[PDB]
Amino acid sequence: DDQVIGKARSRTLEMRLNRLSRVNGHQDKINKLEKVPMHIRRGMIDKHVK
Amino acid sequence: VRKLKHHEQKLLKKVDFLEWKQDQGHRDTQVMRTYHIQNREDYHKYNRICGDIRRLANKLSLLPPTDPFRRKHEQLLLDKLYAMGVLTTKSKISDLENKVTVSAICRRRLPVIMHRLKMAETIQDAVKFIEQGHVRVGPNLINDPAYLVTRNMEDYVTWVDNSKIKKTLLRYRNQIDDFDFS
Amino acid sequence: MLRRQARERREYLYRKAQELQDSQLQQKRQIIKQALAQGKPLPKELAEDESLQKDFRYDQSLKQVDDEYAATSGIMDPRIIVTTSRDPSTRLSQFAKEIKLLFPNAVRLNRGNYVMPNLVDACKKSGTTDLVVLHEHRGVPTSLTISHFPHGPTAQFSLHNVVMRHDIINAGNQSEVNPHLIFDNFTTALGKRVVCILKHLFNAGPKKDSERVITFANRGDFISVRQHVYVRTREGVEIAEVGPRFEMRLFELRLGTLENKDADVEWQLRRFIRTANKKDYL
Amino acid sequence: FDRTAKPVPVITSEVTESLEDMIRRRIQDSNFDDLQRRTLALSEELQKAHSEISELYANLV
Amino acid sequence: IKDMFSSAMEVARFEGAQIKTVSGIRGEIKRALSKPEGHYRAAFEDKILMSDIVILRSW
Amino acid sequence: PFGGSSHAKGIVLEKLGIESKQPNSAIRKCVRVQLIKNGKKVTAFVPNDGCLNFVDENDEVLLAGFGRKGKAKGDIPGVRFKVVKVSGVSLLALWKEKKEKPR
Amino acid sequence: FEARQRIEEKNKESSDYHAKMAHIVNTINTEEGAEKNKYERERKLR
Repeated sequence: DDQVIGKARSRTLEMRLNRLSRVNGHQDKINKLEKVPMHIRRGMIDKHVK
Repeated sequence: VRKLKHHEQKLLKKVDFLEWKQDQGHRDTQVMRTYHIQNREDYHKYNRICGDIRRLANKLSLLPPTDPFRRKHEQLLLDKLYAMGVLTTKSKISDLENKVTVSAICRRRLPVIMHRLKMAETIQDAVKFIEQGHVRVGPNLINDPAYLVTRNMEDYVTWVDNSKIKKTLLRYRNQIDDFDFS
Repeated sequence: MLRRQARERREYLYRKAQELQDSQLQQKRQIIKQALAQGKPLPKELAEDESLQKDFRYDQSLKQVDDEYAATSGIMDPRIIVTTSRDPSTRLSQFAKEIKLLFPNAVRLNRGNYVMPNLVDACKKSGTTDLVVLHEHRGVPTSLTISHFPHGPTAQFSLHNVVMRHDIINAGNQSEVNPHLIFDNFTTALGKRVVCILKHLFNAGPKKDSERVITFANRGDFISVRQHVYVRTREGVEIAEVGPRFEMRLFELRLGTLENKDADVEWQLRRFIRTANKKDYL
Repeated sequence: FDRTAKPVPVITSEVTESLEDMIRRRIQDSNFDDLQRRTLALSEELQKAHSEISELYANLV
Repeated sequence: IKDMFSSAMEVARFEGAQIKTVSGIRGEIKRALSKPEGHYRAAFEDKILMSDIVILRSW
Repeated sequence: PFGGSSHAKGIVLEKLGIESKQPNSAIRKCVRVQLIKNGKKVTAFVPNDGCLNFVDENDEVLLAGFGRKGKAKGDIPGVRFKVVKVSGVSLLALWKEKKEKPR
Repeated sequence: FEARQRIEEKNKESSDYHAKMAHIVNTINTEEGAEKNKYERERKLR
């Protein structure tokens, strides 16, 4: 934890906080996504699934 | 532009001539209205400064938590900003990110300070009196309404000594003393 | 200068209010830090809360002496002014001289036709850390107030069992060196307030081998203060009493200066309350 | 009847002796309370972060 | 207060003691007086009026 | 509750919390009785501290279940019996001054 | 002298009485609550 730095630090802290809040919180308020329009999110989903 | 009908609206759901999406809520012109500033460039110079403070706060956040360098520099930043006057609490570094705003800088501007100290009665009145040259900061008069007065100079804004404003103020309190030619 | 004092006292009060409103956020950050260190589930409120979780990076970078003394505790040796009530009796003038001798960096002011606004204003402008005002009852001294000046606190004590130094015998004169202090039985929060104000009334950084120790011992809400000079023999320490001795009970603690009289009361000795004679430090 | 005040404590020989014993004990232990003076590589990528952030701080200041 | 006792020796027997009023306010009897014989001074927690009556409960 | 019956005879053994100050309280309305079917002591209310002054000692009371509806502010959770009769006569009649206590 | 004595012994009597009443309340609560909860758990089995 002392020598981790940058985006790795940001994402790992967010992951731990997400884990605890998930264990004791309501699923929707825990995991709401971010707003993206319909054809944009459907195109992203289909590209990733491919 | 005519309050077009129903099928026209469904075919033109996305047109708007007055509000586009780059005019980001018209926040700039709204803040220019709230604190009565004179040009668009002034709002966006303040926005450039707030952007620089916020990227520095983000990089100091990305440094590791128990870092002496991180604690030293974020403390220097919060001290600097509180002494300037922009942020009001010296204790929260998520304020150093979150609550540094163009409105904070724009209300350390000068006619806001006069209006708050009750030298003027509205901010438009304060701008008028500054432009007509009644206000001095320290011993030398200030003619620019866009003067950023810190805390320790908010202790020195006064009326210029030979003004009809000062004469009327004293005369109302029944305390004029023309030996000074106040 | 008075305009600076006004704006700085206003800013201190507003910062006080905000700190007392965000003590809860301090506790919430403690809960998040504890869970992160030894991972337990978070409570429901902090789990749903998104601003606090999002801003726990800066507030993870985040992390005692009093508020009014923190800036200049071990920096400025404090100067105080021991002044009398008004139209002093000669025995009370003697006692004021005793107190001036007891504190180092004290001076003495005969009060005659001085008003309290002019007195406090002049002390502020010239720069004096403390004022000590003494009151009598036909020679016997009965009250003492201490004010810390740049909008600091005032403690009012009533002092009872007074025995002077010139009362005893021609033993000589004091040692006047920067003393050691002893603070016994000061335990509660108000005990910390009183030990703070008296310790900063004294001087800073005494030597390791001084000869005089000044003791404030709390015996059942009566503070007894004495002076003792000490010599370390081969087997045991012998001490010779010196200075006045008196029991001194605190009875109020205001937060303005002693000229204010509408200051925000921090504490006050309740007499005609039902359970007054039970509790200590109340 | 009832009293609304513990009266003031008289000073006695044994009270003085207890205070003298406490003072003797504290001097022998040399335990006082007094106002004391207030005084006054890493890694590659940590040095790189420090450099960029000090340059950016200087510019903002 | 003026009418409870007779002598300053009596008030000195009873001093420092706990009195109340008919009106409810508490107070203590504090010191004997000298020129009248049974009069004393008492400190209350609010301004007593003239219409009232102080009392001392005794067993 | 106490086994078979609805009501249980018992001997008054001692008087818990007689020394309390504030009158008409839970620890003042509580007594302690020993059931004679088992020789087993257990604590039990009486209504009305006056009726506490009725019931005395070694006096053959008859208990019933208490049956609270909702929780109260100062009542003791746990005592589950009240006294109905004292040595053959009923505490309500003794309280309303209909009958007398015979010995 | 008498005032100090009377106040000291009065405070001792008060503190003793509070300790005694809290003791009695706690013993009643724990014992009768244990018996009551065991019987209620047995009756819910029925």
